[PDB]
Amino acid sequence: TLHDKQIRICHLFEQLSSATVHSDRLKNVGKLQPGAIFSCFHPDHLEEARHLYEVFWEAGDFNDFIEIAKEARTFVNEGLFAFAAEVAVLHRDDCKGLYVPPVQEIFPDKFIPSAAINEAFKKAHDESPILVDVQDTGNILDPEYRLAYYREDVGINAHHWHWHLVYPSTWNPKYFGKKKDRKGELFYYMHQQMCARYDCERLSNGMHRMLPFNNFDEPLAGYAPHLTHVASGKYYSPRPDGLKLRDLGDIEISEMVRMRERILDSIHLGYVISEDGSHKTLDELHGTDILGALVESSYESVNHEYYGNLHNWGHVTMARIHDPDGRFHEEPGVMSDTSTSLRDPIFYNWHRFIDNIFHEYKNTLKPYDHDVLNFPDIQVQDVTLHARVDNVVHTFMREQELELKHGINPGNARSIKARYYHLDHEPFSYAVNVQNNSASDKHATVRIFLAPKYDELGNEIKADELRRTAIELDKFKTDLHPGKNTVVRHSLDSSVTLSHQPTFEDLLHGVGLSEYCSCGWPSHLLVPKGNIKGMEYHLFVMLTDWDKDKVSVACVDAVSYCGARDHKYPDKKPMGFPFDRPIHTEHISDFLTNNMFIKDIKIKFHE
Ligand SMILES: [O-][O-]
Ligand SMILES: [Ca+2]
Ligand SMILES: [Cu+2]
Ligand SMILES: [Cu+2]
Repeated sequence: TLHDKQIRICHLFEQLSSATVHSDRLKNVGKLQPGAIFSCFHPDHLEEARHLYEVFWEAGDFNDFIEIAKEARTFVNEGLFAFAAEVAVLHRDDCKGLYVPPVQEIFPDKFIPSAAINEAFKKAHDESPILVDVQDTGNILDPEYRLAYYREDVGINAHHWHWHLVYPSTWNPKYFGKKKDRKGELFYYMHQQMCARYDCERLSNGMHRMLPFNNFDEPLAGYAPHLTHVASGKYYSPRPDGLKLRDLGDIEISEMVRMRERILDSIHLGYVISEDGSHKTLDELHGTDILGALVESSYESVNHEYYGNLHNWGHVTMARIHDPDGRFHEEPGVMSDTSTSLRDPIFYNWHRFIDNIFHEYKNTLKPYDHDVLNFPDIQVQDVTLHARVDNVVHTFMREQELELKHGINPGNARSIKARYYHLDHEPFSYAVNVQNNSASDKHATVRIFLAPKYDELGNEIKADELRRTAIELDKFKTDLHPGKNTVVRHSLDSSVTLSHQPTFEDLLHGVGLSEYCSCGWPSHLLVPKGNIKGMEYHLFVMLTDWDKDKVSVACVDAVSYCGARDHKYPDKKPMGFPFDRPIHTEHISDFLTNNMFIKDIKIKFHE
C-alpha cells in the first residue's frame, strides 16, 4: 500500500550521517567524499547530484528505486544523497502521495547549535529521554543578533531547501519531458520576497533596510554560525570581519563583474544573445523568466557561455572566502547550502544585489494604467482584520522542541529533543466588503499584501519604495454576487504558507495523513515581528478578474511561492503584481483604483 511505501521511504532518510559508517548504474557518482559539506550552488557538486537523481529517475519501478537508493547511500556523500532522493521522490509518479522526511530531522546539526548537539550526544553517555534547551547565554555584542529569530528560524531554512528542490537549477526539461512553468521568474520572486520580508524585520527592530552588495571590492561583515557536521567533526567555517572576495581556482572575481556588466547591457538594449549569435527580446511577457534563467543561472539560460552563472558563483565565492584556494583544507561556510544560507546576514546583501538586476529590467517596463489594474463595476469598500483587538495582530515567541534521534545516533535514549523558541502570531481573519455593481455573478482573485508605512527614522516610505518591501500574505478565488458581499478569509488558509510538515514519527505511524509536498513558507512567520508599541503597516487588498487570471492540482498549499505540482503557475499576472513595475505617484493612496483598498493595521510584539 501507500503507507508501506511511505515507511520504506522514511528509512532511506534515517541515520543518514552514519549511513556510510558498485553497479554500473552508480559508476559516475561517489566522487564527493562522505563527511564533506555538499554545495547546492557549486557546478561540480550539482553535476554529481544530477547524475545520482538521473539513476533514481530511470529506476524501472519503486522497488528498484528503493534498491539503488539503499545501495548508493552506502558510499556517496550524504548531503548529495538527501538532495538526489528528494528530487526523485517529488517527481517519480510511483512516489505520488508520499512525503519526504522533514530535513531538520534528517540533519539536526544544521538547524541547532554545536553546543546543544554536543550536550545531547554527551548526556546520551539509560533508556530515558534527553531534552536540551538550545537557548545558550552570552554578551550580545552584535545588533544583528536581534534578527536571529528570523535568520536562524528552522522553518525558513527548511523552506529554502525544499524550494530549490521543486525548482532545481539543473532541471533539464527535454530529459524529464516536463517543463517547470516560469521557473526563472519564480526564482526571482521567491528570493525577492525573502529580502522584502527580511527588510520588514530590520525595520521592526529599528534598523535600516539592508544594502546591496554591489561593489565586489568591499569587505564583508563577518558571521560565525556555530554549526557542526557530526558526520565528520567538520564545521561550517566561520567568517571574521573584514575579508574581501578572492579568486578561487574555479572562478575569478573579475569574471563575475564581467557577467554583471554583460547582463546589464542586454537589459538596457532590450534583448539577450542566444548561443547562435542571435537576439531574443526581453518582452513583457517572458522577460523576467529569461532573465531568471540566466542570472541564477539554470540549465535553461539562453547563453551560459556569455552570461555565466552570477548568482550561484556568488554563493560559492562568499562561502569559500576564508580559504579561497583550499590550502587550509577548511569546509565552506553556511552560504554553500540551501538549508543554512539564510542564517548568514550576507545572504541578504548578495540577494538584494541580484534583485537590483531584476529591478533594472522591471524599470524598463511601462507603469500599469488604470486599464490593467481596474476590475470595473467591482468596488472595495472596506477591509477589517479581526483578531483579539481588531486591526492589531499580536506576535510573541513560542517554545518548540525538535527530535534529534532520526538524524544523530541515539544509542539507548528513546528521544533526544532540543527545545528552541521562534516568533509566532495570534490567528486572525480578514473581512472584505465588496460592492458588485454588475448584475451578474463575478469571480475575483483577491490579492493581499503587507507593506511597512514608515522607515526606522519615521519617514513615510513612498509608493515606488514600497514595491521593494511589500510582502505577499494571500491570493485566493472568490465569486461575488450582485450587490454587497463580505469575503471572510482566515490567516490559516494563507496560500503562501505550509499548513503542516508531518514528523518522522507522524509518517512511520499513519499520522502523516492532496498536499504532500514540503515547499511553503512557515506559518509562524506569516507576518513581521513588529514592535512592542505596535508598528504601523499598510494592508493592501486588490481584486482582479479571475477569468482573466486563470491559467486536479496536488500541492497548492503554498502556491504563491511554490507553484502547483506538475502544473502551470495558476495566475497569469506577473509574480508580485501590482507591485512589480514602476509606480509614478508619490503616495500609495493615489495609486489606488476602485478594486484596491489599504487598511492601516498595527503589529505589536509581546515581550
Ligand atoms: O539561492 O538563494
Ligand atoms: Ca497554505
Ligand atoms: Cu541564492
Ligand atoms: Cu536560494
